[PDB]
Amino acid sequence: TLVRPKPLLLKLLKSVGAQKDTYTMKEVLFYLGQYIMTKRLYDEKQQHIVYCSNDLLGDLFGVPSFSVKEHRKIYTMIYRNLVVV
Amino acid sequence: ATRAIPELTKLLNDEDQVVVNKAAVMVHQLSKKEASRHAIMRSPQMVSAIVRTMQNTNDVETARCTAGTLHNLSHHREGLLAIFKSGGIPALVKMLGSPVDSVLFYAITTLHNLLLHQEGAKMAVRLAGGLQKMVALLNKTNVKFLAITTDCLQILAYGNQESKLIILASGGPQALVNIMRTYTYEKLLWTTSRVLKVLSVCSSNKPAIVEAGGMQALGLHLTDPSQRLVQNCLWTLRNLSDAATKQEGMEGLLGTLVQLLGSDDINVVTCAAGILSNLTCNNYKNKMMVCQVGGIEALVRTVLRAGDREDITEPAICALRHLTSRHQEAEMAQNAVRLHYGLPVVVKLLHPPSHWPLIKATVGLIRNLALCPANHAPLREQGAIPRLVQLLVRAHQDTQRRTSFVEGVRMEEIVEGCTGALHILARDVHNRIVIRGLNTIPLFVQLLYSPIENIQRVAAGVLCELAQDKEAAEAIEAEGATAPLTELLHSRNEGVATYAAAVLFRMSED
Amino acid sequence: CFWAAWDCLYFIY
Ligand SMILES: *CC(=O)Nc1ccc(NC(=O)C*)cc1
Repeated sequence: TLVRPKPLLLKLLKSVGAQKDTYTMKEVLFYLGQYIMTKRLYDEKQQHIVYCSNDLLGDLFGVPSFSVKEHRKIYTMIYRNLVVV
Repeated sequence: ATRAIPELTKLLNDEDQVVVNKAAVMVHQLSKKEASRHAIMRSPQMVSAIVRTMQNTNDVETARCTAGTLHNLSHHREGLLAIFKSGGIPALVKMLGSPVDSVLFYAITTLHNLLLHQEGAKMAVRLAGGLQKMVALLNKTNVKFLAITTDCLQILAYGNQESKLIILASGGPQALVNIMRTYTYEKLLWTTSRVLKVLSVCSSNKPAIVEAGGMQALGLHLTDPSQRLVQNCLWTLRNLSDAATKQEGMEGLLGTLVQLLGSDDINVVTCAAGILSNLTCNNYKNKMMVCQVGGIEALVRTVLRAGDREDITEPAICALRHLTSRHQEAEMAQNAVRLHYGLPVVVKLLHPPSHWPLIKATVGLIRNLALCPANHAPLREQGAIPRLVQLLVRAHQDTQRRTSFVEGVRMEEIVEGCTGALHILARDVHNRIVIRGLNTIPLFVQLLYSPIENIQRVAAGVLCELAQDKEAAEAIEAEGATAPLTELLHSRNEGVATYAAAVLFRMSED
Repeated sequence: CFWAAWDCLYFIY
């Protein structure tokens, strides 16, 4: 499966340092998990919560704080800022 | 009257091989009349010399007159026993080697009549050199001659696996294919196909016919008018498609079986979807060609107009399962079932009076139909969740009779498929309320103890698809799941080290 | 616990 993200999302991948313009869902779920962990967005008390009040994720996704394993929501929140190919 | 046979007897045994030619020149001549024909048959001393002159001559007119005389006796009854009691069978088959056309039409016919209108010959020919010489003479330029030759192969290989093996080692299948692929005579093609069927059922010749190119050649005559030839080709491929998964050339063969699904012969469709059910189990590009010839619309229509007849729906559902799973055209094949109105009928096959072997294939089709999210809602509307749970309930409340097949279904497979289908359906949030509302969670936990590594893969997987909602999460963490899942994180397959841990990640965390 | 999280996240893809 190959997808081409929308440029308002590419900034996130280009921040950790993406080079391609299209990625597999493995790579998008990899570069994104690197951002949250680099920029430190988890709650280190209990780490299954991700915060993004005034962050790029808070603009891309739309929810100020989402859990790690809500699955389908995360799968679909990504699935609006890409055009599949 | 007799009174002339000993006069006619010794002259053929004359050591002068020129008078013998001048002796048998009139015996074939005198055997034409029905009158004098009875005189030769009544004398085994006369026939016992014609047999010897056949297997022991260097001339041509002698062999034609001798074997020609034996043909004139085959039409009459007691003229066959004399050929059989004078030991003619080992001699006639011998003349199936000496190269001459004028004797073969007299020899292969005299053997053909002996194979039918007299018993015992079907065994003596197998012993005395038959099937060898017959298969070896399949390359003759004549066609009607081969209609008799191939028919003798059907009589001898009929139900006798000794003979069936014999034709195999002679390079049999490779030669029989070149007869269907080439000639155009209906009677020969009907016989050659009638031979390949009684060669298909024996699981030794099955790959050899495919290896030579039997499938691709037998599909050429699927459009011929005579239905006695058409259904014999389909009957062959149905038994012969078990070992044809790994070769090409069937491009036109698949663009013909689809049109046969819209036929008024019920026995033709049954022998047509069972072929596609087998010719799509592992091949990648085969599924493409079916989708590319409109295989979905023509196959979905078949399940509708076939009714509760499971014998038609069983291969048809398997065929749809293959076209919708693991290949390039998956997103479309999962969609064309909905656009051609195939979703409601598939859910109806879940309910009775459908037997279990069909249901086993249908509950496995649902997990493929639910991959494309455009089918999550129509399945819920057709009552898929409350029915899949019902089958899942009895399947567990039947294999739980451990306190103690035939139907053909190992009851651990229904649990393996239903909990595998729900794992895919549990993606739409509305399904997660129905599956939760049906009081099913305390049942998946009991399944989590099944020593089957496929039950744990989907049971601990469908619970992962239910772990999103907290309304169900902290409910699962109460009815078990805390301890049995604790040491599912060291099972061998990496499909269970995860999943089973993916459930624990959301439960008793914060 | 976050490193052991996003791996099981991208398991159902
Ligand atoms: C797949 C999965 O969920 N693995 C997992 C997640 C969390 C923990 N939590 C902690 O270690 C605190 C273990 C395994």
